[PDB]
Amino acid sequence: GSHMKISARNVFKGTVSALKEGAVNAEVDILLGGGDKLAAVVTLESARSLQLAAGKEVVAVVKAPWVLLMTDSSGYRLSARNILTGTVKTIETGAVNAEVTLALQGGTEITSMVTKEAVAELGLKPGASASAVIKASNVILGVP
Amino acid sequence: GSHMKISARNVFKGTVSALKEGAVNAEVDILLGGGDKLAAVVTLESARSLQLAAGKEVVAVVKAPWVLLMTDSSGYRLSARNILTGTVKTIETGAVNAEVTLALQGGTEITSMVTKEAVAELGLKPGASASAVIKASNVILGVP
Amino acid sequence: GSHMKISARNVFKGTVSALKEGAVNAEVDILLGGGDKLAAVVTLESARSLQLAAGKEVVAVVKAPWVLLMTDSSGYRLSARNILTGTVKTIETGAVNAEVTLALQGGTEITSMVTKEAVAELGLKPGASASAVIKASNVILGVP
Repeated sequence: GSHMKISARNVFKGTVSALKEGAVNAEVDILLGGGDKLAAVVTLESARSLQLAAGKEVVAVVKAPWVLLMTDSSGYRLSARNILTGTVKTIETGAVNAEVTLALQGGTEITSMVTKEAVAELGLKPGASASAVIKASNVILGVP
Repeated sequence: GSHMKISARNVFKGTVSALKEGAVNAEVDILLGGGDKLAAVVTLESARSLQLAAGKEVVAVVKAPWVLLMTDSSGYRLSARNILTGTVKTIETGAVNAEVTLALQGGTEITSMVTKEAVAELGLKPGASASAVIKASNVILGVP
Repeated sequence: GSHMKISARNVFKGTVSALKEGAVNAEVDILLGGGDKLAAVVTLESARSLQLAAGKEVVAVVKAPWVLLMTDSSGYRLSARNILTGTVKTIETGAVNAEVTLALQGGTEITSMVTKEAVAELGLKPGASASAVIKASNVILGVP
């Protein structure tokens, strides 16, 4: 009971910087510790029931397998709302998968589960630049 | 052809207890075998084309990597619609991942794929209480 | 910078064959190389900002863990928009997971990450027929 204990490798505390409610869903923009911004999309019902408002503290939860890693966009613009650039800090290889941890500017760490082939193909290595790509619809929000 | 054969570790048969259609999506509340309830969100087009209605039998499909495990909410309320409490029945550890199976009250079993670090950090062990957290948008529905 | 380098095992180039915008989201129908069709659902804001239009070239990105495999629908109709039938080309087993690659008619290959139990239960083997099941909401789009 000292914290929330959840399996997700990424659990970030932040404050809502903007709340944009439409008739079906609500986009919640969150300012995390390091200055990193993350967007989450939740249902209108959740935005009302969780009592979301700009300035309120929230937790954003993202499972590792939901994070994609990108090293070269090659000019492409993507539909996913969150493209967080950082540097590779840790890689731990498994049998077919691997866990990659990136440090974002400001210090936040984000962890992604990708195939060991992707680590190979992307040329990941401690210090290498990469972006974590996360759809806002794959971010779960929590409110104290 | 004796059943539906799909990779998902979780395939549950149930009856629709409530159908709530909006102009874009439809929330389908499903009563599963053990008395467990699961919510799914599908498009309006799917609710019309599948002929959904309260009282009709459906199958809900959830891939293992889409299920988060939580042991202590610490007072937090989450945006995900499904928080199913149960007890740990089986854990099988892999290289970087692990498969955890929970028994819910009533008997339904739910299987989650998490990192082996999460199993360690959460202190999971046969008999330990935990909740499976599943967004309703990550439940696929099937109709005979 | 010769291509987009992203971890996703499935990155397909295609042309938009239909764009259907509603007040919240937009369904984008994509004709891939082999003649295979894939549907993606993106936000209205993304459809406007990416300048989507029928006839324009796009890339569709799907992470391996987001693809389900099905061998026998047994008559069931599912809520997921993409059901792509193909033949198994490659399986590589890990510790608890496995990577399965299917060849679709026309030549496109799709890769799925499933549990090694699912490979066993489905009786997958090179040449076996199977369908990749992908929600349209789990397809990320990119535009040059």
